[PDB]
Amino acid sequence: EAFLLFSRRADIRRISLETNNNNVAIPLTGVKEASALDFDVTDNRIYWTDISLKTISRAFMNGSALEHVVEFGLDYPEGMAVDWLGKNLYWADTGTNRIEVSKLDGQHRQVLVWKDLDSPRALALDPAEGFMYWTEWGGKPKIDRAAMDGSERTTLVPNVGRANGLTIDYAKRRLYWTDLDTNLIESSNMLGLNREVIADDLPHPFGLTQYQDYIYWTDWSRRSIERANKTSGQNRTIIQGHLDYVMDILVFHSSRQSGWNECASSNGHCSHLCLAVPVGGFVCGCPAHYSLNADNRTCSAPTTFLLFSQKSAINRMVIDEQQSPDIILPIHSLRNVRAIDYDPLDKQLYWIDSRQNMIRKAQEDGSQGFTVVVSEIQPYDLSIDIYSRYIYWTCEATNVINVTRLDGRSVGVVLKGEQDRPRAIVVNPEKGYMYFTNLQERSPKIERAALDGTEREVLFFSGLSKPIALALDSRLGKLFWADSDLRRIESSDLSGANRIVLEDSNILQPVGLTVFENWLYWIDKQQQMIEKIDMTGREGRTKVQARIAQLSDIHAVKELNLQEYRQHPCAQDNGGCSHICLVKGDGTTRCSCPMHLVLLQDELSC
Amino acid sequence: APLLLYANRRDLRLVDATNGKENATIVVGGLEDAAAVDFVFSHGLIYWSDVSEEAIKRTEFNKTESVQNVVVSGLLSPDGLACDWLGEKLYWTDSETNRIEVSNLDGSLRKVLFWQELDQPRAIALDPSSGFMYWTDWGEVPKIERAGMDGSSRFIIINSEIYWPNGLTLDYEEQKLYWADAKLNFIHKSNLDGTNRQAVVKGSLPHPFALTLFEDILYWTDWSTHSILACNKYTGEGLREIHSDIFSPMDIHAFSQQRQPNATNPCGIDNGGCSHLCLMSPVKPFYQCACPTGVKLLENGKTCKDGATELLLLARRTDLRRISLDTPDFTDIVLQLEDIRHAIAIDYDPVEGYIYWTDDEVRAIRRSFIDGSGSQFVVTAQIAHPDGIAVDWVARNLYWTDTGTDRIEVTRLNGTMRKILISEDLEEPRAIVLDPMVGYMYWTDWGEIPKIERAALDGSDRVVLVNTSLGWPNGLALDYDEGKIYWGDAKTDKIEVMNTDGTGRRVLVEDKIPHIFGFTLLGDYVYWTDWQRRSIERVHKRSAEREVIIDQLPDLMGLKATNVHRVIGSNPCAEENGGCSHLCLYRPQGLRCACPIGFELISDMKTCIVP
Amino acid sequence: KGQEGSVCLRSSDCASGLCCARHFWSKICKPVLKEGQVCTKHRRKGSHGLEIFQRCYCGEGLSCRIQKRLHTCQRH
Ligand SMILES: *[C@@H]1O[C@H](CO[C@@H]2O[C@@H](C)[C@@H](O)[C@@H](O)[C@@H]2O)[C@@H](O[C@@H]2O[C@H](CO)[C@@H](O)[C@H](O)[C@H]2NC(C)=O)[C@H](O)[C@H]1NC(C)=O
Ligand SMILES: *[C@@H]1O[C@H](CO)[C@@H](O[C@@H]2O[C@H](CO)[C@@H](O)[C@H](O)[C@H]2NC(C)=O)[C@H](O)[C@H]1NC(C)=O
Ligand SMILES: *[C@@H]1O[C@H](CO)[C@@H](O[C@@H]2O[C@H](CO)[C@@H](O)[C@H](O)[C@H]2NC(C)=O)[C@H](O)[C@H]1NC(C)=O
Ligand SMILES: *[C@@H]1O[C@H](CO)[C@@H](O[C@@H]2O[C@H](CO)[C@@H](O)[C@H](O)[C@H]2NC(C)=O)[C@H](O)[C@H]1NC(C)=O
Ligand SMILES: *[C@@H]1O[C@H](CO)[C@@H](O[C@@H]2O[C@H](CO)[C@@H](O)[C@H](O)[C@H]2NC(C)=O)[C@H](O)[C@H]1NC(C)=O
Ligand SMILES: *[C@@H]1O[C@H](CO)[C@@H](O)[C@H](O)[C@H]1NC(C)=O
Ligand SMILES: *[C@@H]1O[C@H](CO)[C@@H](O)[C@H](O)[C@H]1NC(C)=O
Ligand SMILES: *[C@@H]1O[C@H](CO)[C@@H](O)[C@H](O)[C@H]1NC(C)=O
Repeated sequence: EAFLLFSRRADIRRISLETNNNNVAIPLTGVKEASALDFDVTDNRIYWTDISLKTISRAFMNGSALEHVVEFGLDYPEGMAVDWLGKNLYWADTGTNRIEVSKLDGQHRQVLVWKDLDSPRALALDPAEGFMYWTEWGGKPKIDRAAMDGSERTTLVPNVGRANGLTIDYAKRRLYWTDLDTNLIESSNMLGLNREVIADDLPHPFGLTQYQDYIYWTDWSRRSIERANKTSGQNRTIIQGHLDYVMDILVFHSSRQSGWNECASSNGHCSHLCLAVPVGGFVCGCPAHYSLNADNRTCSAPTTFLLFSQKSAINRMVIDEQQSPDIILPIHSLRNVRAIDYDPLDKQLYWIDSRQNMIRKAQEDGSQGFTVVVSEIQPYDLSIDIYSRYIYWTCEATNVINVTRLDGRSVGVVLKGEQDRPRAIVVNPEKGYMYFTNLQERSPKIERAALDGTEREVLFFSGLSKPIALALDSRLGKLFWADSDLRRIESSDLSGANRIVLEDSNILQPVGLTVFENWLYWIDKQQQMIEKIDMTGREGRTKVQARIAQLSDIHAVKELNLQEYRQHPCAQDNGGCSHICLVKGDGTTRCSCPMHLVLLQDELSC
Repeated sequence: APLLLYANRRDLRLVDATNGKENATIVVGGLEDAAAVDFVFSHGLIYWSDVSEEAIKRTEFNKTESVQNVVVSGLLSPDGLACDWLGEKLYWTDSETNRIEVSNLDGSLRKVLFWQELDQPRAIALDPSSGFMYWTDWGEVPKIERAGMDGSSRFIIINSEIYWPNGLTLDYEEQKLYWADAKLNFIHKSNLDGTNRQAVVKGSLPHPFALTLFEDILYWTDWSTHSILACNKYTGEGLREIHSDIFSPMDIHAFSQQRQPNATNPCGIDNGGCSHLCLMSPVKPFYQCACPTGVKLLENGKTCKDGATELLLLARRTDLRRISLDTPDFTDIVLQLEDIRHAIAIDYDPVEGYIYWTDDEVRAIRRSFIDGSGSQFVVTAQIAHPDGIAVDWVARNLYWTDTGTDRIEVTRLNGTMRKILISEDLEEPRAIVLDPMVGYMYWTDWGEIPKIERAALDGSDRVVLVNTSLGWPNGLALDYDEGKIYWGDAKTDKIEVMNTDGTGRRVLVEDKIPHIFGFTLLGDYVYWTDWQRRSIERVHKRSAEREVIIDQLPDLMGLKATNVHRVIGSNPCAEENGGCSHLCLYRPQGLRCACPIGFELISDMKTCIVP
Repeated sequence: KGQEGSVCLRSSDCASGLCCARHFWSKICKPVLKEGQVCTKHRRKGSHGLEIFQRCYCGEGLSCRIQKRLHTCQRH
């Protein structure tokens, strides 16, 4: 039999179509604030969003198999729907202004709508036709429609208030919804036309659903679940009374999830996502930032992209003509990032946790996490030598430049001084040097040295107040730094000649630098922006993203040239050295050691 | 042979004989943290203060244990103490309550002299010969002060070359006063005016804690050196240290009948001076008339009124207190009682002088005679959170609300004849006020829809006075012969006013209001507690302007401003209880008789019996 | 100060063009309404207490009036 399911803050419950009949809660655990609700009858599963946990979860009707399907990059998942045919999960978020999709188990997440979105609320799917519908609650609320791949977006009904409980009467081709601003239940055909008012004398309608010849709705004022003639609006009865805060309601029956499409069969032979469309049956989709290969079936991950970290998150964003949305990387280990780097060789992400005081590692996937430095130790900044497989980092506690292998074992200190205080650091193993800021008391400076700590020299000691970030371009032999106090970005040759101010206007607090192709990207903590200038000066200063809170670091990742990589004398066997492998001006390699070791007669061992 | 007497934290001690054989005698002992001492020699009395016990005590010089508590309340750091051997009074400074007070030599008739512009008053010296007391307060701006021992002519004499101005002591032979200094390390000397400021031991050698003298010899303590010292009265010369290896010597005096020269008493044994207090004075009669704290003196003088007229009753978490409203001093709280756990609401009945109050851990209502063994219980059964109580002073019944059970209930003042008047499912009753004339009882209650209701004095004619723009309505006072009704609301943070029928409404002032809120009206003034419940404001209801009568008093819960004795209004219930055998409850139409639970009203409409 | 979406307690915790409005069971900073934008109009007094999706008021020199049925921010 068809029964009624509804979400209600701390719990999700089921009732029958009968008046005053039994009301039982689904045995779930750890539910804080359930809102959006859907189901999968064929799999006997329920899906719900929790706007307090900021997650989307699922489980069987027997409460078993409680799992979180989406737990990142959510603000207010007010809308959510199940595509029982292509086995996909759609949802909308009023806080992030995004309509997203993924497999029912959560993998291969992708953004479908991100531009011109103003609080998408309710979401209804029609996989049989290849259309999706949603309500929007902006300054100018409306009900839009689009292909289930996010294509062909258009407004179906413009003259409406905050609409909710958007539900489709599949058998009789109509749309029903409540209106929280005019307190009525309306209906229209699948084109937004033939718009009739089903019920108007309702005090506070909220939830809605339909089955057979009745519509069921909730009312916050009358604390109730009532039903009525779906065409007439009469023959009204109350199904349940004294129900406080009934968020979403739905009809759990097989007849609600019928129909068929090309996606239901072998997933359309799609490598990742199978997305139904009105014209053409279906289209293959890919995870965020992935490209659909020439075969129209398989996907390839992004090769080059840009990484920017905040306090609690590390994001990835691509540089497309399409302006593809940035996404939050699902690293569970993240808590308080202070700096980020990236190993292109093994394709893994490194960061510094300022609270747990460690340098952690993980792939963008979030898996294969591993701590490479733990403790006193207080890591400030890191720079990966991808050739010798080493991390050069600075300690805010012992004021030294420490270098550690990627696996966890130490190489040793390469720079320590009584009055020295190394902070920002960037290694240039292609030329054999490293660059860092030295925040000595009352006289800040930018220095260079060999990767072993020798050949120290001061590049700049004047025109500095808070050298806060470094970045270099090995190909063009350029150095870049940002000064928080002087509010400006400067550049120079690796030698230190040709010092030039790039930007010194409309900057407040630069804290990160990175070179991406011919552009210099930087982040402004206070302005909450990512901006870029053309290093060639041909094009002009450009805004990339605004309203990003708590920016900490930004980092460009280019595709590794494996062949060009192996040309480096330290690429394999580390140049036959035990510890540090330096590169002479003539492309030859010596061997050096940390502060506590000495080079032996082998001229290879320490 | 000058005997020296000195406090010592652990005991009081007498030493010197003729400065030989090291007979330091432990006069009193087993004290805890003694600071000041003094004596009245004639009567053989020794007083001291104890900073850990916050009491001042006295004993008999003779072989005896006899010790009597003298002040045991209202004290924090009594570090200066001076007995008046002539007018027979006791003076003492308190460096933390920043007050200066006096009493009889038994702690009685305790009057606060000064309390304004005092920063850490410590050392104190009396001149009963004249009517002059001297003391030193020091702080942001240090100074030595003179005034009459009566509270008059407060003069600042020495106010320069001082830092931590130290022990005071006067040469009656020379009409000069000496003082030391715990920082600038000198001894000085002047005439009894601010005049002729001469150095006796200038130069950084003396680090005196307490000065005394006896025949040309200045003695004093240096706690640091744990010693007693002495030198010429006229120059620094002679500076030997009397035998002294003493464990923290504090206050010290020359224990000699000569250091208190006797003479004619400005009041005789006749008159006894006045009715309560005869204090010495420079003023012509040479004596002056005083009442205890918070008590005003008649236009004739010499005769004190009876107690205070108005009175502001406090409820803190674990004590009750009363501030008088008859005098300017205010911050003279005074308290009482035992086993008070968590007091909430307070009220008072001027006719019998019982304070009534609620306690919501104990879950009971109780009454007392103020500073009286009044204390009996009243209700102890079926109570939750008595967040408000009202005395009906005419029908002689007690109303109280309850938050946990959402009820209003009435009993006779003695807690007999309990009867539930109102019991609402949603809203829950909080604060309550009465109008035994006109026969109305108004109350705030919280709930999903916080409102202010009203009814007759038996719950009968429920009218919802206020409904909208109220979050958590708190206090609720009543201006009677002006027909307005003042209240507060914690959520909205504004004190509003109203017509007695719910119409003249308006914000009076904005205010950050505590959830547990003390709030009462009496005579043009309103009193409430601040957000931090450590201070009380007095506000003009007709004039809007605020003022703070007392701070640094934490855990303030509920207030009641009230006349003592004075009563107003009436109705036929005052006539042998309306003719009702149990409960008589007044209404606008007319009184109705009621019954305790289980009883039955007979067709008399006057009588109850058990069926 | 608080940006759009940021958790707030009082409108003072929010930026210039924002107010502290409740969303579900906490409050976040929401933008003030501009001319033409749909604004809230409560029928019953109680419906105000029940609202969990609260809009901000209309901006400076704007009044929440009916269209000539929704209400939009219009100039006096
Ligand atoms: C809770 O239910 C799940 C899955 O639901 C089952 O299969 C549905 C299609 C429907 O027929 C429901 O009535 C069934 O309960 C159970 O998982 C299955 O368990 C069985 C037996 O162990 C196993 O053979 C299946 O492969 C499992 N999965 C599915 C999809 O069938 C699960 O056992 C139930 N939990 C409890 C505690 O009863
Ligand atoms: C530099 O980094 C290494 C780790 O990469 C740190 O070496 C640790 O030193 C402590 C002693 O202080 C040992 O107990 C640990 O076992 C070492 N860790 C490892 C993994 O070798 C070192 O402390 C860092 N700083 C300095 C100044 O050497
Ligand atoms: C103690 O002081 C009192 C008060 O001065 C003295 O009592 C009488 O004081 C009057 C006042 O001048 C004298 O005329 C009397 O002669 C005093 N009594 C008598 C008759 O001796 C008292 O004398 C003083 N005690 C002593 C002796 O020191
Ligand atoms: C308080 O209790 C006393 C006795 O403890 C009551 O005194 C009388 O009690 C009888 C018995 O009901 C009544 O008929 C009398 O009317 C009471 N006397 C008075 C003064 O009315 C008393 O009723 C209670 N409270 C009062 C009114 O004192
Ligand atoms: C508090 O709200 C209640 C219910 O809304 C008020 O009671 C009635 O309200 C309706 C309108 O909603 C009026 O038409 C009636 O006149 C009101 N009752 C009557 C007959 O007085 C109630 O008045 C409100 N409380 C107040 C008095 O502020
Ligand atoms: C609903 O209304 C239609 C016409 O308004 C009517 O034909 C139908 O019988 C009504 N109810 C049901 C149960 O179909
Ligand atoms: C619904 O109400 C109408 C009249 O309002 C009545 O004719 C009809 O029988 C009722 N129910 C159905 C199932 O049509
Ligand atoms: C991929 O799509 C294009 C455009 O529809 C088509 O021309 C091409 O044949 C497809 N490639 C396949 C199916 O291998």
